[PDB]
Amino acid sequence: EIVMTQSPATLSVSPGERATLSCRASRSIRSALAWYQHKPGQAPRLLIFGASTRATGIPARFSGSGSGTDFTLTVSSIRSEDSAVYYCQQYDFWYTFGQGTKLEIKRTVAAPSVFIFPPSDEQLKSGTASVVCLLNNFYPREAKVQWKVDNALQSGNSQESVTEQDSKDSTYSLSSTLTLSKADYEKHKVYACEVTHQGLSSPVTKSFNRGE
Amino acid sequence: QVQLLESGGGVVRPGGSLRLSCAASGFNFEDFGMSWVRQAPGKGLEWVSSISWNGANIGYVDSVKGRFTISRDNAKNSLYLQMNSLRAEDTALYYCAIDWYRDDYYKMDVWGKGTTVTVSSASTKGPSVFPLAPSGTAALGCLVKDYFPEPVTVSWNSGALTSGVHTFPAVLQSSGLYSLSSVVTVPSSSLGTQTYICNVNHKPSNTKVDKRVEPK
Ligand SMILES: OC[C@H]1O[C@H](OC[C@H]2O[C@@H](O[C@@H]3[C@@H](O[C@H]4[C@H](O)[C@@H](OC[C@H]5O[C@H](O)[C@@H](O)[C@@H]5O)O[C@@H]4CO[C@H]4O[C@H](CO)[C@@H](O)[C@@H]4O[C@@H]4O[C@H](CO)[C@@H](O)[C@@H]4O)O[C@H](CO)[C@H]3O)[C@@H](O)[C@@H]2O)[C@@H](O)[C@@H](O)[C@@H]1O
Repeated sequence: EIVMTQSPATLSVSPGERATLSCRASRSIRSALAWYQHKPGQAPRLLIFGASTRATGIPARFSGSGSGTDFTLTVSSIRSEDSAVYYCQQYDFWYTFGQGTKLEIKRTVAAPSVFIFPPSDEQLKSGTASVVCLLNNFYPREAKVQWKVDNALQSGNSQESVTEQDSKDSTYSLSSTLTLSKADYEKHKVYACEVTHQGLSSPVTKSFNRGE
Repeated sequence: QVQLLESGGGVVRPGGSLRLSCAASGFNFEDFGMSWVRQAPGKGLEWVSSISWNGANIGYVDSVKGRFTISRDNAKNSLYLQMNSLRAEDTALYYCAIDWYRDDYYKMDVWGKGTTVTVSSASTKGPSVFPLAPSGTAALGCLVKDYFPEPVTVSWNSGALTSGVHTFPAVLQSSGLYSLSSVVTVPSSSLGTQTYICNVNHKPSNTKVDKRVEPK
């Protein structure tokens, strides 16, 4: 089978600049090479076919070229909406996608807005308490979250989740969920969420008192 | 509104079988070759199978030869994929797509939304939905906890509310069940005059929940 090798794996590029993506075929695919944009949550979108021909409605800032085994796609005047995974696909002999290039839009540093949510009374009826800490609209993606219960640092009882890069403002959001039994939850008063990020002067703490 | 609509996904034990279907509308289905393309969790797009417009040329990726069978019914405007001897690597979202117009030219610019195949011994469980209650800008949300399998869809005010919404990717809990949150930031002044309802749908278990999120 034909192996399609893409490079680089990842790419972080600021708006207005241009980035070049490379695709290599293990043997000649002549000109039957296509490029796809795949935004998370949507179907793949054809950008280029025939190595260098733009599909319907694709603007001129998408430029593809190549022949045989070596191909490029150059994306100029990059916009926040370009945050996506880009795939090549040979269609000379059936079809093979490359492993994809994930393009992140490098924007300016933005600090997290932090919110904490106590467990709902409804959930407490089930015997579990989920304390959720929200970090909203920050960049870059790297952020640290520490849980402190009655000034005791928590470890091993939380899980994080990060959204895909926002297509309009290029930020990320992160949730950390502290999960405790109803009994363990009801033995302590202060539940705190401490957030460290490059855009904050010192770490930020949001807390609540159980019952207030 | 050319449209491709996949259906038939679900949970099937390893070694089992499933039949996927794709209903086309808005074009001459008999004029186009069709392909199945899948995306396994945490992986890229992988072409699976193709049948030409007239059934004269049929292809499969090597790993599904002898297990999958593609077919079409032009009278029903439908494409099918019979998936036998399911493996863990078959767990994926399955898209149908046109590929060629006849034997004339590659087109491949019409795709469906995908249907999910989960290869597992585990049982289907629907989610519980709890509110994330608010306290210039306020944040509120919904906690969708303890469901299987993926995925869950969340909207706000039946899709009217979209600005400021963040639905997080699910997290696999140690219990084997998935959990996620969906949040939105809103003006504080609107907290009492505006209603906020998240709409959670988990098709595999026929769970539809509409949760009001009010200040406590
Ligand atoms: O290194 C070995 C060589 O591998 C490749 O060639 C292998 C041999 O295949 C032929 O040449 C290629 C020609 O293949 C087409 C054929 O028309 C058709 O018949 C093939 C079967 O016979 C062989 O025993 C098996 O390979 C096959 O099972 O199938 C292939 C592929 O056809 C589909 O692929 C593209 C996708 O865009 C499209 O043309 C066809 O798709 C299907 O058809 C309809 C549209 O008509 C679509 O709806 C549907 O997807 O096609 C190539 C010209 O581009 C030839 O390469 C023999 O000539 C080879 O010996 C190849 O990589 C070669 O360069 C290598 O040397």
